Order: sequence, then structure tokens, then C-alpha cells
Amino acid sequence: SKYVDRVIAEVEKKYADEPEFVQTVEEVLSSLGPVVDAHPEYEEVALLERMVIPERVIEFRVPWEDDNGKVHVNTGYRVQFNGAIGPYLGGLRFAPSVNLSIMKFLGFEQAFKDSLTTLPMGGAKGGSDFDPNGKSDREVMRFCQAFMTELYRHIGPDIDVPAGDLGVGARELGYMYGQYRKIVGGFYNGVLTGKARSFGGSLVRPEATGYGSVYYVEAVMKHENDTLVGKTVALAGFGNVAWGAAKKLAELGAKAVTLSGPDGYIYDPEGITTEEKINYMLEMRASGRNKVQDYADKFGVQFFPGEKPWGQKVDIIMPCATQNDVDLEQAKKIVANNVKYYIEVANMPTTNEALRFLMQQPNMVVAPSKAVNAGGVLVSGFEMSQNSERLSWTAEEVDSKLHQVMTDIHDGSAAAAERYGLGYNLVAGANIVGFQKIADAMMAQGIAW
Amino acid sequence: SKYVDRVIAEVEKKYADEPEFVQTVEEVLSSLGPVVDAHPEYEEVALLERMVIPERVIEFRVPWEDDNGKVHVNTGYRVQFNGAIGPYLGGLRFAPSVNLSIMKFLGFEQAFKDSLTTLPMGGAKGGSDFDPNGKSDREVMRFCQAFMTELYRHIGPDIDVPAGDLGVGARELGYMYGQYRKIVGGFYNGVLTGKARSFGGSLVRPEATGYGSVYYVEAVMKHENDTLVGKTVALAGFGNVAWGAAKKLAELGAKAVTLSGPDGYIYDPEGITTEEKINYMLEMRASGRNKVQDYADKFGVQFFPGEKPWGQKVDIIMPCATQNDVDLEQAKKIVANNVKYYIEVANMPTTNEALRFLMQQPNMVVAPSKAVNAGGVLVSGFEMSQNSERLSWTAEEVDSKLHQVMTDIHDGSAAAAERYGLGYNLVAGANIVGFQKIADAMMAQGIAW
Amino acid sequence: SKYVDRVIAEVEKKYADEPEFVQTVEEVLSSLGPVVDAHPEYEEVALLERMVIPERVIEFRVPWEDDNGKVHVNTGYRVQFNGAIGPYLGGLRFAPSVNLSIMKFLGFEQAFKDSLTTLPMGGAKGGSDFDPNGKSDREVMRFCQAFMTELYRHIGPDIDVPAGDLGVGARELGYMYGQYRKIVGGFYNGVLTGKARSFGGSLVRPEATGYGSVYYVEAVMKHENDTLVGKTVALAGFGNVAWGAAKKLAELGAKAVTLSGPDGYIYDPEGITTEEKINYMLEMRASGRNKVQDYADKFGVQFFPGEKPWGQKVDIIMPCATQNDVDLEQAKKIVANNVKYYIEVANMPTTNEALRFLMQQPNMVVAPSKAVNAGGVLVSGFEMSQNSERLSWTAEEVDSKLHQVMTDIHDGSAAAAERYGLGYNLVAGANIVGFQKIADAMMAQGIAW
Amino acid sequence: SKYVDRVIAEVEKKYADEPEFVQTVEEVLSSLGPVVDAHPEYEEVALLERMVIPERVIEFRVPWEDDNGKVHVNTGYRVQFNGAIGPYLGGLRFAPSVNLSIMKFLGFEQAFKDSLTTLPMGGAKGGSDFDPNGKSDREVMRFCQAFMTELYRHIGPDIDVPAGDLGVGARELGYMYGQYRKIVGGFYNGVLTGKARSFGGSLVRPEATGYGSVYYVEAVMKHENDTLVGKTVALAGFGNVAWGAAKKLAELGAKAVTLSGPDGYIYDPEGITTEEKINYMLEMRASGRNKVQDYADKFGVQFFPGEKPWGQKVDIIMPCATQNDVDLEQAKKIVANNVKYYIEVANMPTTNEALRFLMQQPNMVVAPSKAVNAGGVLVSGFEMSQNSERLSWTAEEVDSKLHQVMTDIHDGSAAAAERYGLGYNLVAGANIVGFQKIADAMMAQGIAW
Repeated sequence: SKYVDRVIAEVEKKYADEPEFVQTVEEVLSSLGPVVDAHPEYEEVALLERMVIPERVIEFRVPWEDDNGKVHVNTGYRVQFNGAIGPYLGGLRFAPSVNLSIMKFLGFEQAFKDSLTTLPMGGAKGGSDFDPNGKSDREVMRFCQAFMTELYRHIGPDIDVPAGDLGVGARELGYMYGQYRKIVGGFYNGVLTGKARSFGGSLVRPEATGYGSVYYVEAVMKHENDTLVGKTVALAGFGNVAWGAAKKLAELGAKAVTLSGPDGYIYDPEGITTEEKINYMLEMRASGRNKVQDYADKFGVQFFPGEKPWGQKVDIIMPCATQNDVDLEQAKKIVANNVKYYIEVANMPTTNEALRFLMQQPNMVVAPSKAVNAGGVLVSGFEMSQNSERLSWTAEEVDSKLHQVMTDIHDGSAAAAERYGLGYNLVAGANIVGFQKIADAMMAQGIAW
Repeated sequence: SKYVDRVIAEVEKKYADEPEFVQTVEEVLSSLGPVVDAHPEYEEVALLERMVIPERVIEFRVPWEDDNGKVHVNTGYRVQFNGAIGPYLGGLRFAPSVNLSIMKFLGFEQAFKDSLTTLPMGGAKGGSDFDPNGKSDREVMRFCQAFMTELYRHIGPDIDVPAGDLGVGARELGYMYGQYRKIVGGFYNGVLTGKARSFGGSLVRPEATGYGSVYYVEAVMKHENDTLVGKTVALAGFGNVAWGAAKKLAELGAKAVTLSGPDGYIYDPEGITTEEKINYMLEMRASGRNKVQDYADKFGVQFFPGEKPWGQKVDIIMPCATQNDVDLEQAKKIVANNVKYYIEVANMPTTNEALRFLMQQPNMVVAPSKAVNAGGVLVSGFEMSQNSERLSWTAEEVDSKLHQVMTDIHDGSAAAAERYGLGYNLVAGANIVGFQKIADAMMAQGIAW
Repeated sequence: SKYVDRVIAEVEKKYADEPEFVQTVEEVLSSLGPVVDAHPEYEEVALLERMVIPERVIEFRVPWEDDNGKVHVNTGYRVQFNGAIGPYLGGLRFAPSVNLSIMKFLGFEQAFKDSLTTLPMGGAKGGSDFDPNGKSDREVMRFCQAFMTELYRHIGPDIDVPAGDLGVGARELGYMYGQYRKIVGGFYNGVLTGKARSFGGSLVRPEATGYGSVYYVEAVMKHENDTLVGKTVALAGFGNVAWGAAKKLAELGAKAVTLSGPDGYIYDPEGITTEEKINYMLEMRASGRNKVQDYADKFGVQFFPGEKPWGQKVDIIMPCATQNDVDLEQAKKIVANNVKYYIEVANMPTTNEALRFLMQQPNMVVAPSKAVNAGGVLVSGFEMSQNSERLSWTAEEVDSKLHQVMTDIHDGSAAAAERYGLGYNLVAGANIVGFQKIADAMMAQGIAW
Repeated sequence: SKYVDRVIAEVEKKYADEPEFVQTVEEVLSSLGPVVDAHPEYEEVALLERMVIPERVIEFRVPWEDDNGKVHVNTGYRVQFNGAIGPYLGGLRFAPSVNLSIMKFLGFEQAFKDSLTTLPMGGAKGGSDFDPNGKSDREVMRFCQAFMTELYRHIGPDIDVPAGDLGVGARELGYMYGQYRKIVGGFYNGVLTGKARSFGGSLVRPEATGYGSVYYVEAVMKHENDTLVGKTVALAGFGNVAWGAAKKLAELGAKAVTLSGPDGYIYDPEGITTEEKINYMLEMRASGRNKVQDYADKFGVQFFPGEKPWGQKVDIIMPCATQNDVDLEQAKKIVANNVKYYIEVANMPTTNEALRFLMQQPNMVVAPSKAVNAGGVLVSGFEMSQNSERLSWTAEEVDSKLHQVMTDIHDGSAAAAERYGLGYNLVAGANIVGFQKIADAMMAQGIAW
């Protein structure tokens, strides 16, 4: 699309200093070529030019005192990218690398992911360059309070609902919510998601991402007249998402055989399929040791230090941990192993070279993270619904809706790709389904945003 | 009722310059005689005197620029008549004839209609003397933005929820909502109803009015130990309501045999009962040609120019289009044809002379529009519920509730009429059921409003 | 001006049912012909078409209980006509005749009067058809509370500042303010003017109108190389404005020789120039007897029952009481007496026939009320300034500013009339000066309002 | 100061991509060394680290339609840098070069300038990459409305008061204010400064900057036991500031002899000291021709194309136009001419190399722009005071306060420099006086911001 090509060129030039953002825009816009070409009306209202600019960006100062009385200063961000279809929504990330470029990229992607869920949720991302590592509980609390003391004025249950991300878990959410309720003088607990149950959190929230990624894979087996049962899976991390996946895989007849750590990776040809095995992952996570070895020590299974599990022969690869985990180097090993299923779970766990490469492979199935990991945002939307109804749903209710929607995200993505003649391209399909709803909404709302 | 008679006399005199409003009050209050007489307490708190005065009236200036850069000025209205039982609710009408008199009349009636639904909905009406005919899409957009830039401050999801009416459809709602969200800085999509699905609209909303009018007729057959099946129906228009009715009639064993236009009317003894036939109506509507002839041309069926279909012999008459469509002249032809069922669907499609006349006829069944067309406001209440829960209901869910409530509106109306000894007077029955809930609510709330 | 002529024709037709409003627009717009013709740019932005439509109109229900427990229902109004140059400002009128037509007319005129003061004050008018006659203090209080319980949400110190008018004096202002502060939970006493001193009222407020009308007449003598001293004046009423005028006239070397009542009028060739004489007027006002006779009884001066003092030969005529007091019948007597000075003080105390007539008279000086009575709104602006500074000015300060501005209003009016070649036409001059500031402000603010 | 040195090093590294901002911080912080060293307590509360981070940054999307119906998208900014001593305050700049770096730099400097005025004014800056060149009046209006539709929620008379800057003059302010009042539903005219008189603008506002820069120079003559009279001045531009300066210089016994344009510069050994001469500048400005030649054509004075007037021998140099106008190349010519007075008027009209150079010159007097051009922000504070009092001050009042404060800014700056042993260093002196008030305020307010 000449139109699409022009917008990418303008972005590349204007936001040169925001490499992460530029790359994401190109990657996403480049798959919409066919859709845009079918809708000349978009260009007439500068639809794409509007979409690439967040509705609202807020950055603010965050001074806070440590346990020693020393004063520190960090910077807070909230990028409210697109709210055409619901209140803005997206996690908060606390990591020393956070800057505007990164917030925009995660926030642009969030809008597309949120649109796929089929729930009314806009897209946003925020956080701070604050580093929670080595801070006391009390220091994290004071930071969260100082952070919320400015943020509260920009968010709210019908405005912008933040959630957890790297560096922000239940604990940080609890502290931020405590400050919020005190300043605003009311409950409004739907202002954040990822809450503890005692004050409005949803059942299945910890399992959401991992389970949802398996319900998606299941929809893939079905499409391919295949089956999870018997299937072996290579996982990354031993974290929340890894834990949730292993668990549902096990329950489903499949088994993970690997886990990974910054220290290396383990192989467990038996499968991390036991209550004992599975629960221990929570142990390791708890420990705060940060060693995947502990699992091999404990179970007496192979531990290959400083090594990625991407070399093992398995039926399904699911990177559940870090960005750019799979590089060309890892993709080639994956390819050489004749794995048909490549399923991104963690956010951007594959470099673009690696991605194109895997996508060029005619026999493979490559699923993008924005669709596969949608189960977590899906449970965040269910928590907001529960908080608005002022009641709790049962775990069977949440899990059953989770399951039906994950299947729909896969199926709709395939259908969309197919319709624009792209074949079974789950990557473009996700982008397209996500884009269409947003475009419909913006076209109907006129030129205001 | 001397009390009722006195209030009507005061209205007639004070609002002499608002003929439309005066007539509506008389017509409605005059049927409550029996109820009021049973509740002396009403008069002690000047219940009727309060009811006839809207809680709040807002009129405002609306300057806007056309595509040529010329500046135009129209007037905006919102009459918030009664909010005893829910947020005010009612459509917006854009037509050069709009003035306060007309807003008050539609708004007084809206309060009674909304009360019948059994949902928590107050009554209001608004609009502008702006004429959307001959305006570009862009001109309508700029007008909607200018209109909302003042209106937003008077409405809100828990305050006043506007909806479509003459001159205001999905397109205008979309543009007004776009401006609203931008000014308020949040989502709050329950602020308007009749929205597109992409941003919160409900399934069955387009079909709501027409379908609901048929579920009501069905409750009438049942009362009269009769049946829809086999029944033939004379419709008016080829619009949304006509389309929805034909459709559900067909599905139900009945058939419409007429349609109408400003150009005349058509007769199709076969019935507009085919997918082809039915869907074409949407075609004609789309065309923007405004000719019922196109249907006869297309299907090769009779077209009688400049003629109302009220002369054809059918089992059921359903005027689905314009006010004062049926006059004495048309009622006599209807009477002479021995039609037992007279069912108003469009708003005030019968003149009062014609109405009294039909009502004097001992063998007929006359149903008032405020009850029969309640399916549209009913779906607006379901959309508000869905937006508050932050989810969508399925089409089966909406349709099933629609159906049960429409039956209840008929049944409750008959029961009420019967209890005050009025026989099967669906017209007074609607007024009475509507009035009672409102009165209960106002009596309990005291003298504040 | 063809443009001016067209707008008047459109008004006449659209607001046919609002005779009072139509007449005022014609009278005002017709004098701007020359100014409009000098500014073609006005028509390009539909300046006049916008001006004739109030920015915002609010009407609301007002139920209240009397001392006997009976419930009454009145209607409340606030027409916020033009706020281009300041918060809306204008009195509240409680009289059974009040309707929208009358509010619009007084409110359109208010905008022009407020603009002349040179202070930042927009124009508005409001009130109720509530009749304070025969009500107890307690009944007036309950009404004022019920009235404010809705009004508070539409006004505020930086939004709309109401003041007294017919039927609304210090007492009503006090009660409305009491309810306002209680609902809003703060002080904000600049929300109303005409307050008692104990809670923010300004010194000279009772004298403001009457005194200001004399400082204006003084500027007229100066223009005409004449003098107040020796001058005799015919007044109307024995009220606040009459009292203030007599007082300042006396102090200035002049003397009033008449007063009037619904019962007739008195002649006091000595002059109502004594402390005794002057103060008694307050007595009569207090009495609540409503008889100008009491003054003649008391002083043994002529009392001509059922007669207007417009037949007495005096140097200056100042109608200080009621609308359309001076008709053609009275103008002819005035003319026949060779009075050169005709100075409207009360609001619209002259019919239009009478007005044109007096204006056709080559030797006379006719001053319009909107300029002459501006001293009262001027003191309302000074009260708002004092309340914003949170202090009180001395009486010398208020009186001295009052005086300088009244002179300026006369002088600017003459200068303006002169510049458009109209001669010493104080009537058109007022309209023109008032219009120009408003037009400047609207042109600079764009097409929003 | 090791502390100061450390903060600069951190800034340089963290904001590498914001060169303009980095340079400004270094330049300002490096002169505070002596003050910081005297207050160890600052470092204990991370005072400098907090100061270099704006309290709040807002960026937002700005879609707007041109006269042809085409849709454009720009980006809006508001950097609310420091509000310790008053509502944030600072101009809006519309220029295609605008980005966050530039907003931060102008906004950091604004905080120091505003602090010097002695009025309660914080510091901020905002704008858009929108280019007003070649736009119609109507296009600028639509942009201003779209811009304000988001901005209004972040500003307000007690929060953030924007003012004009490059690309934003009375016209843009008028349009933005029009939209603001319409959305907020009240007056609050103190929300912006630089307004037209009709709606609250202050007398002397157009003359403020230029006049104030001359009252400062006068305080310099006094310090140096010298005199303006007889003095000759080289100006840059023929704009507002140049016009105001020439005017007051003339009146004071001095004379400008040069003016400049993008086309070259003119020399008028007589002096641009005549009503005719002076007023023509307004002519040239009006013309929109953008040619300083027109002055030479008109007066028959020398015009040296493509040349800066920095080579002429005069007593005083006052660059009143563009950034980095004076480079090393121009400073050397200035130096070689033995000019003692170097007075920056325009914002950053000298490069840093040039600055250091001039500052190394033992016989010269170099005055920084942040102090010299403070007269414009000073009149903005007086306009806010007038709008809060709801009255206007006379021109003599504004001018007299302007004058006394400008003298004080010079005198306090010298006194401060002197106290920290820096001699007559007006550049460091400005920084120091500005910094001290801000530091006092932040130390007293604690660690919140």
C-alpha cells in the first residue's frame, strides 16, 4: 500500500530516536496493506496518521525516600494510546530501562492486543525507570504511593485501568490501590486489575496467561487436524506464565520438558507434569534465588548451564520469558529440528530476523504473542466486569469464558488472514482482526481524536 | 375526576402556544381519572401539577460551519421531563420543525413509555431545528460536534442517556459520542444508545422496534384466542421498523402485503416474506431514492401512486411510519373493511379524531404506540446494562428478554384496564401502568422534584 | 443595512410568540445599521444571527410548600444570553407574568447594558412566575430554597452572578445565598450581588441606581452647557431609585417636585429635598401601604388621584418606576410643556410610539434607560470585585468610581453616535457602544459560541 | 561544586537526545556552584535532581481539518516544569521544529525567568509542531479549537496560564480562549494572558517587552554612572519587541539606528525616533512582506542585504529577534568595535561560544535575556491580577509597576552576583536570584514534588 508505506516512512523519520517504537509500527502496519487498500476512506480521514500518535502521553517526576532517609528521583509515564473501544488499559512496568520509546511501543501493541479480546478495552502502557531490585518492601511501598499521588488524576475505572507487568505484581498493585482509595475517598476498585481477592481480585488471574496460551494452541491443533496429547513442549522461564502453561499442558495430555533460567536450562524428558514438579516451580520463584538449576538439583534432571533450551527436539516451542530470547541462531536450531509449532507467549521473545526466517518456513505454524498471551488481559477485563457488578464469578465461569474467547481469537485470526488471501498466517491475522475493530470505531467516532 | 379536569384546564390555558404539548397532556391525563380518584393523596401533594412541568429544560445555541465555510446557527434542546425511576432517557430529533412544544410532548410521552418497560428509565427528549437533509457527512459531523460541545455537561450515563430519533441514526450517534469521549477524557459509553457494535452497541438493536411490535401483537392474539399465522398485515414505510416487523411476521406465519412511500403504496398479495423481498427493503432504504415504487418495479407488484394502503382488506393494520398518517378519512375505510386489529407502531400515526372513532368501534382492538413500540427503548436499556457490565450479551439473550417484556407490557396493560373497569382498553391500560410506577416513585421521594 | 434588516425579519417570524423579545431585537438592531455596514466581516461569521440566540436557556420545576402545608408548583428560568466579556450577570424577577419571552427580552438588553459599564460582565436574566405578594416571610424563604436547590448548579462566581429585580430584594437574595452556601459547602459569596453588608454586600448599593442616574444627567447638562442647579425634576414612584435620585438631585442644587403611586401623584413645588421629606419616602416604602398620598397627607401637598405627574411643567422628566408608564398621551403633554430633558431611569418606562415621537422632537434630549440606570449593575460589579479581593471598599471609593463611569457612559455614547453621523442621539449611542465591545470579543473568540 | 558537577553529568547522559535541554541545564546549573556550596542541605533532599525533571509533561494528538476538507495531525505539548511559587506559566509556540527537547529547555528557563519577576508565577512552556505559515484564519481557528479541546483539562487560572510565543499571538489566544470558555461553561479569563482588551487584556501588553528591556538598560547606566541620553543602539527585527524598544529609547533620549530582517539590515544614523519612523515598523510588520528593506526604501536609508547589523559602531547592542543571531563571528566584530553594552533581549539570541567570549571581555557589560525580557511575563502577571480583581488598571499604573520591577531585577541580580564574589556578572546574578526563591519554596514544601 503506498499509503501504508508513506506513513511508515514518516514515522521512521519523525521518531528516529525511538527505535523500539518505529520497528513496532513498521511491523504492524506492513501487515495491514491488504486491508487498507480495501478501504480508501481511511486515507481520506488520515486514519493511520492519527493512530500512530498516542491520544495522550503523561510523564511526571517521582521523588521518594529510602529506608535510610535518602531522597531519590525517578520518572513516571503513562501513554494513553487509543481509547476508541474502551477505557485505556495496560500494565505498568518498573525497570531501569523504561523510557518513552519503550512505553509507546508496548502501548501501541497493547491497543491491538486489547482489541482482539473482543472486550471493550482501549490500549495504554506506563511505568517508571525505578528499579525495584534490592529495595525493601517499605521502599517499594513509598515509591508506589509517591507514583500514585500524581497518577491518580489521570486514571479511573471508566478512564484508564493499569495492571501489572515487569517489576509490578500483586504487591505493587496493592500499595498503589491503597494510596488511590485514600486520595479519592472512595472504593472504585475497578481502577486497577491484578488485585488480591480480598479487595476485588478475580479467580484464575494468576493462571490466566499460561492457561490461555494453551487453549490457543489447542485451537491450532484443531485447525491442523492434530492433537496436544502426546505432544512435548519446550518452555522458557519457571515463572507465572511457564507455571500456568505446564499446568494446563499436563492436564491436557501434553507435557513440558524444559524450563529455563539466566543460569541455563533444564531437560526433563518425563515432563514437569507432577503436582510436585509443577508446584516446585512456585517454590523456585519464591526462593528469589533465580536459578533454574534448583529444579534439576531437586529432581536430578539435566542442567545445561548458560544454554537456551531451543536446541532440544520437541513438538512445540513456547518462549514464556524474555524479549529477543529466540535469535536467528536459535531459530536455525529450531528449524533444523523440524519443529512445526512456534508459539510466542512472552512479549516479543523473538527478534525480527528470527521471526521473518521462521515465517519463511513453509511447514511451520508461527503464532504472535499479542494473540497468544491475550488471556491475561482477558481476565483483567473479567475482573473489571466483576468489580462493576459488585460480585465475584466462580472459577469455572472465568475459565470457561477464557477458554471460548482464546479459541475465538485463534479462529478469527485465521479467518481474517484467509480472507485477505494470506493463507494461515496467524501473525498478520492477529494484526488485522485487532485493526479492524479499532478502525470501525474511529471511523464512526469522527475526527475528534 | 374534578382534579384531573382542573389540571388539564390550567395546562390548556398556560401553554396555549404549545398545542402539541396540551393535546398530549389531555389525552394522557383524561385516561387516569379512575386511578387518580382512587388516590386522594395525590392531590394533597400536587402530584399532577408537578408532573406536567419538566424537571429541567435546556435550550442552547449551535453555531457550525458548512463545507463552504459559511456559518450557520441552529438551536439545541434537551427536555429532562421526569427522572423519578431512572436516568432521563429519550431520542434526539434533528428536523426543521423541532421546537419546545414538540420536545415537551414527545418528552412527556417518553416518560410514560419508559415506565412501561419495567426498566429504570426516566423520560426525556431533545434535538435541534437543524435539517440534516442535503448536508454532507462532514457537515453533519461538525454539527454533531458543536451540538455535543454544549450538551455533554447536561448528560451522562447516570444522568441522561440520549438515543436516536428522526434525523438521528447510528451515524450521528457515532459522531456525538466521538466528541463526548474527547471532551470528558474517558470512555463512559453508556452515555448514548443506538451505538455501533464496535464501541458498545447491542445485538438486535436495529430489529428491536419492529420485532417488539410483533411480540406485542402476538400477546394480543393470545388474549383474543386467535392467531398470527395466516394473518395478513398492512404496513406503512419500508424503513427500519417496517423491515423489522415484516421479518418477524414472516417468521411467525404471518405476512405483510403492503409497504408505503411518499410516492404511494404497494400491494403484494404474496407477502414481503422472502429473504429477497425483505432484504430489498434495506436496499430501497439505502438507495436514498425514497420510493416505495422501486419495490413494485423490482417485484412487478401493484403500485398505487399518491395513495395510502389503508384501503386494502387485511387482518391487521400497523402504521410504522409517520405521524397523523391515519386520519378520519382513513379510519372510515379501515372500519368499512371490518379489520379488527388496529396496532399503532410508529409514533402518533393516528389523529385524535381518527383515534376516538376507532375506539368507539365495539369490535376492534386498538393498541397505542407508546406500548407497542417500547421494544426499541427496551433494547436501549439492555445496551446500558451491557455497557455497565462491560460485556456483550448474545442475540438470543437480548431477543428472549425483549420477547418476555413485550408480552408483559400487553398483559399488564390489559390487567390494569380491567381492574379499573375499563374493559380491554389497551390505550388507557398503557397510560395507567406507566403512570402508577411513576406516581409510586414520586410519592415515596417526597416534595423535592 | 440589508443584513440587519434580514436578521430582524427572521426573528419576527421565528419568535412570533415572543412579542416582547421581537420588539427589543428590532429596536436594538435597527440602530446598529451604520456600524454593521462598516464591518462586512460580521456577516461572514453570522455574528448577528448568533447574538440573537441566547447561549444557554434553563427552565426548571419549582415545587414548594406553604405555611398551611399546601404544595404549590412554579417554574424557574435563567437565560444566559451572552458571556463573551464576563460571567453572565443579571437580576431575578419574581412576578406572575414572567415567561420565557420576557426573560429573553430583559436578558438581551442586559447584555448591552452590562457591556456599557466597561466592567467584565456578560448578560443574563432569570426569575419565576412565583408571586411574592401575600406570601409570608417563611413562604418566600422555602420558595427561595427550592428555587436555589436547582439553580445552584448553573451559576457561580465565575459563571453567572444573579442579582435583585422586581420581586427580588435583599431578603430573597439572603435566603437564596443561605441555601447556596449550604449546598456547595463553601463561601463563594460573589455568586450573588445585592447582598447585605454582613456577608459581603457593598456600601452605596441601595443608592447606586438613583445616584448613578443623576451623575449621568449631570454629564448631559455639561454637554449642553447647562446646569442641574435650579433645575426641577418630575419623578415617578417613591421607591429605591426615586429615593436615590431625589437625594442626589437635592445635594446637587436641583429638586424633584413630584412622586407617584398607583393611587395618583403628588406635587411639591418646594421639592422633596429635606432629610425629613426624603427619609419619609423610605417610610412610605416600608409601610407596605403603597400610597403616594401619605406623602401629601403628611406634608400637606397636592395629591391628584389616578393621575400621572407627566403633565406638570418641570425642567427634567425621570420616570423611575414602571414599564410603559409614558405613553403617546403622556409624551404629547410632555412635548406641549416644552421640556427639553427626557431621561428614562426605570426599565422601559416609555412605549415605542411615545419613544419615536419624543425622538422626532428636534429640541429634546432623550436618554435610554439601559445607559442611565447602569449604576446599579456598576455597583454589582464593584461588589464582585470586593468579594474577590476579600475586603470592603469605602463609600467614597465606590461613589467616586460610580460617578466617573456614569460620566463616561454618557460621553462615550455621544461620541459614538456622533462618529456614525447620528448627532446627539444618546439612544443609538448606547446601543452602539454596548454592541462594539461585544462584537470585538466575539470576533476574537471565533465560532465556538 | 562536585554536587552541581555530578547532576550535570547525569543530565548529559540521560537526556543525550535532548541537546537543547542539556545545554540549558549546564549553563544554568554551572553558575549556581557558589550558592549550592553554601547550602549543603540542598543535596540532602536531592534538590537539583528534582528540579531538572519537570513536575508534569503532557503530549497529545491534534487532528484538524483544513479549508479543503483534508485532515492533518499534529502533536500538542505542555511541559509543567515547576509550580513551587505560583501557577505554572509560559508561552505556547507553534513551529514545525517544536519537540519535547525544545519545550523542556524553554520551560526550564521559564521557571527562572518567572521567579525573577517577584510575582507568584511558576514556569512552563508548550506548543505544537503545527506550522501556522500559509494557513487561513479559519484553519488556524480550527487548529486552536482542536488544540484546546484537549489542553483545557490541564490548565486553569490557578493551575497553568499559557501565553503567546513564536507562532502564537493575540489571534490564536482569542480563538483558544473562545473554545475554552465554551467547554468549561464559565468565564475564568485569567486562564490565558496576551488577551485582547475586550475580554480582559491589559493595557501596555504590546509595549511590555520592549519597554521593559529599556528600563533594565537604564538601571545598568545608573550602575555604571553613565546615561542613555545620547546613546545609540543597534536593534534586530522591526517587530513587537524592536518596536517597543525603539519607542522607549527615543522617549528616553537615546536612539536606535538599526533594524534587521531576513533580507539584511538597515542603518539610519538619524534614529528610528519619529512617530512616522516608529509607526511604520508596525506597517512593515502588518504588510506580512517580511522585508526590512521597505523601511530603507520608504525613508531612503542604507540597506545592506544579507547582512547582520552587528558590524555597526553603536553604544549599545540589543538583539531583539532570533536565537543564535550573534555568533562568534558577530561577537568579534562587536568586540573589535569596542561596544561596552551587550544586552540580550530576544530569547537566546547568542550562541554559547559567542557568550563566553563576550563574558571574557573585561570591559563589557553583558545582560542575559531571561532578566532583560522579563517585562512581558511581568505584564502577564499584572493581567492575571486584573482579571482576579475583575477590573482594569490604568496604563500609568501598569507602566509604573513595570518600571520599578525591571529596575529591581537588575539591582537584585547585581547584588546577588556581588555577594557570591562574582563581581558585576549580570548573567550569573540572574540565575542566582531566580534559583534562590525557587529553592526556598521547595525546601519549605518538603519532598512531595
